Amino acid sequence: SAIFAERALLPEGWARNVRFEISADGVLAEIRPDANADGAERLGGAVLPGMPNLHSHAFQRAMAGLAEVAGNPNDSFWTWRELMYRMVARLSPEQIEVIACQLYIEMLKAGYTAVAEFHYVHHDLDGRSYADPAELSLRISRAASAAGIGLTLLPVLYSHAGFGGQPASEGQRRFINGSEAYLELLQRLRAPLEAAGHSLGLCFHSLRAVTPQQIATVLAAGHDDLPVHIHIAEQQKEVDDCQAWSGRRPLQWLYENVAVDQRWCLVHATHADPAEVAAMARSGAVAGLCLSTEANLGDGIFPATDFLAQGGRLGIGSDSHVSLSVVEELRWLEYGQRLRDRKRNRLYRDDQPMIGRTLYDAALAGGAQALGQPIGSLAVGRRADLLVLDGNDPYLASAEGDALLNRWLFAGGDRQVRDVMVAGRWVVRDGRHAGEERSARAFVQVLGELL
Amino acid sequence: SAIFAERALLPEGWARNVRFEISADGVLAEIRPDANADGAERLGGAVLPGMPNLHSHAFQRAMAGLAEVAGNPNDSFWTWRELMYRMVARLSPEQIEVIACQLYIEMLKAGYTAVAEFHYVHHDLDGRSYADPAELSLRISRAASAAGIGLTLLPVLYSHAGFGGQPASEGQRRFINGSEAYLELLQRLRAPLEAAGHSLGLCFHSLRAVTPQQIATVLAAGHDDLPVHIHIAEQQKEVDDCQAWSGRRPLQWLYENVAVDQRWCLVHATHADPAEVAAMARSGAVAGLCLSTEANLGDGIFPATDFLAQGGRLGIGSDSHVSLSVVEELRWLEYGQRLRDRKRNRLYRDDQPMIGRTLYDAALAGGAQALGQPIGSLAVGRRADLLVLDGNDPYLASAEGDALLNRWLFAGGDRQVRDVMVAGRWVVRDGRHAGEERSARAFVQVLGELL
Ligand SMILES: N=CN[C@@H](CC(=O)O)C(=O)O
Ligand SMILES: N=CN[C@@H](CC(=O)O)C(=O)O
Ligand SMILES: [Hg+2]
Ligand SMILES: [Hg+2]
Ligand SMILES: [Hg+2]
Ligand SMILES: [Hg+2]
Ligand SMILES: [Hg+2]
Ligand SMILES: [Hg+2]
Ligand SMILES: [Zn+2]
Ligand SMILES: [Zn+2]
Repeated sequence: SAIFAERALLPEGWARNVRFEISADGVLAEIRPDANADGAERLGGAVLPGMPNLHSHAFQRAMAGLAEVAGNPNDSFWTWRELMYRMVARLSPEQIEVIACQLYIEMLKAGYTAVAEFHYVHHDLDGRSYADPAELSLRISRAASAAGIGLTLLPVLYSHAGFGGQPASEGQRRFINGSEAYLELLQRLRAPLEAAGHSLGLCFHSLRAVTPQQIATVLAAGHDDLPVHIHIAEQQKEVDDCQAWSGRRPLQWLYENVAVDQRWCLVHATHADPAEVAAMARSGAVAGLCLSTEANLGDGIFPATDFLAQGGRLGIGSDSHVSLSVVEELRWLEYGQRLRDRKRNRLYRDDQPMIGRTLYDAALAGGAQALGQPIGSLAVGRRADLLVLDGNDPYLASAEGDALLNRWLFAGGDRQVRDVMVAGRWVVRDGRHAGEERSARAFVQVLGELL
Repeated sequence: SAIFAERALLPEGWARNVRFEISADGVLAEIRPDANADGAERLGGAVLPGMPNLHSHAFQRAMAGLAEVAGNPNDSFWTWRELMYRMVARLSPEQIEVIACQLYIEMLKAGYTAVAEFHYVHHDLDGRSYADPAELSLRISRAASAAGIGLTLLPVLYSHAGFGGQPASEGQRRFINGSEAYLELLQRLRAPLEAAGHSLGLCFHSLRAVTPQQIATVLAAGHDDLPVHIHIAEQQKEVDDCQAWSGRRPLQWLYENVAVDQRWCLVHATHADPAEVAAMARSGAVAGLCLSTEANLGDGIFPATDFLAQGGRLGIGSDSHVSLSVVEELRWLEYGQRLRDRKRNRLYRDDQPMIGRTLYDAALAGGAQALGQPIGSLAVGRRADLLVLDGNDPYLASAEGDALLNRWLFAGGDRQVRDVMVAGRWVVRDGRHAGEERSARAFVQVLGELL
């Protein structure tokens, strides 16, 4: 197949009259700027690479917005987490699949073309395994396929309630595997994910949930071809407990004990001191920034300006899914730095003064790296994952190049995304998804069941 | 005419099956819950009072998002302001009217049903008065009428470049009036605004732009019934300069020298120290918080939790119009408090633990007070300004009462606003405004002329 764009953001920058040839397997096979359409499909607006979503817990969308009730004068991340635990205790395999389908459809409409599902709900209601231990992982994969979104599934190793190998709590019963069972599940998933065109990654929930011994064991188990994700340094309490148990801060500890490199996505990394920021940047690991969730949970503001200045790599994740908006995450990534510094125009490069373009370039690259997928740019030999903005929008139509990105990211919104393609397949057209009605009906029923 | 809502937010709380009778003048004549439809038009979702927007500079929407380019390593409010001055120097009366109409249509679609236009663009390109001195004020009124939005026009007294009566800069030439001309403008405006069903307020740009004698003179002129608005304490430099000229901070100074009370809207008030916060709350003045613009400009975070705890009244304004979203302003008012305190659930009342409802209640009340209009409440005698949320949305349909406000404000977005009524007239239906097409055509042409 082929498509033709009056305007498109290519790796070398904005181009005009670009004809893209797309192979039968959904890969960009030829890209010719300043070309004739030559039989290709007419696109309706500015074309951008699709945005990877590098961190998701799908089921949490079912409770999004419901935890905004003061139950204490100092409501915490930890009281939120207990409510989340109560939600997860109720979910059937069928409900998990329905929620994921709805969520991924909404992600696609926002311009997220691929997702890293940080998946820790493994077992049945009593913590006992399913007949097929991969049951819930397979539901996630089936949901991604139905929506048509790219997927890196990250089954999560979760074993403990806290540092020192503290026994798992009752509320964590559905998450729990030892190292051996986890490595089995991981190996078991390779074939079905591959058959669906999906990717896999290694994942430790956090330094609270797994022991140093388990990390060492898993990293030595021969899955060197996979990304590695972990929640780290999100909350001050984790920092304090790490110090108590190890004499180090969380990121400091990880870097001292593990060969962190480009395979790694460090989710949140919120409490990173200057030495930790520098170590992250040196290593080439990707900071997984989840701006809307971090604000919602009162985590704090990441030192993004310091990190970026030193060549840090980052991407964005919707995480608890209170927000599903590429616009919101990038806008408030920048705005948070502005509020902290009380200055404007914080996140730019030495070779790129445009804020919107800086943010988009950064999150594309980091997102692609964290997912371990051939995405994040419109280049020959990368997958045909793209967005088409509204060519009829007066702001976008009057803008050119990087100014168009500024209008969208800082003055516009989600509904400026009109059409979306993933793996060379049209999955959103005129803001609508072919499965949205069926999904909404199933989803509203599930929401009722969960009350 | 009559409308019927299965769910509606009334002054006493959520109600069911409410029949509204609206008189010919757009005033709520009868409201009764637990009623039958009886030929009244059945509405398509949850009904809320429309949200007043208490602070706007219409023309700024034309440059929204365009000032996101790093020029300096420490770009500031002041370098932004210079770019804004360059934009304003080019605007014709026709262009101003076109931008205002487009903006107001977008406000309506977002759920803003009335706007306070803090209007300081008065004169021609060379600073000379128009044949009718009120020309540009009239363009604003005409635009609000065309869009169908409620309007409190705040013509702005602007006379100086800084404290001490510093002569106006060349860049400020279009804004400038002495006290005599300003007081004449107010009188000229009374009849046409009344004829259009619009309101009027007194307005000082800031303590930088007018002198203490000018303030006293204007306040002694007998317009004792009008709202009084002022930008105050937005930036540190204003605080420092006020201290240098008066030995006080800006808010401290105002409260020491002027009888501030319930008529007043203090826009931004960002740099309010604890004594200043207390005096604001005691006075019953409305804090005009413009969250998206304050973040965009790097102003900082208002002490909203301290203010609210003391009975403070607030409303929201879109200001520079980088964002036109009731959702975004209320959401990030709360999230800003969460990021600062590193805690959740910050803005609630002793009698209302629901965060969304607290925010909505507050901004409705402060917004109505600040505009001086009989709005912000679905009660008999108040104007029929309302929005209808999407009853087909699965998140909203599965929720009830205050939980529905939480889903919308914290998990949803603008797209969930479907129908909007102002003065008993439908101005948005199923997300569409009748003037949108003509408006966008004219607006895109203006955007081209401004480049
Ligand atoms: N935002 C954090 N969420 C985490 C909580 C945790 O780290 O325990 C989670 O979903 O597992
Ligand atoms: N956000 C601030 N804007 C103000 C600037 C000022 O106070 O000089 C204004 O548009 O007049
Ligand atoms: Hg499904
Ligand atoms: Hg589905
Ligand atoms: Hg540790
Ligand atoms: Hg107009
Ligand atoms: Hg118009
Ligand atoms: Hg002063
Ligand atoms: Zn997470
Ligand atoms: Zn303003």
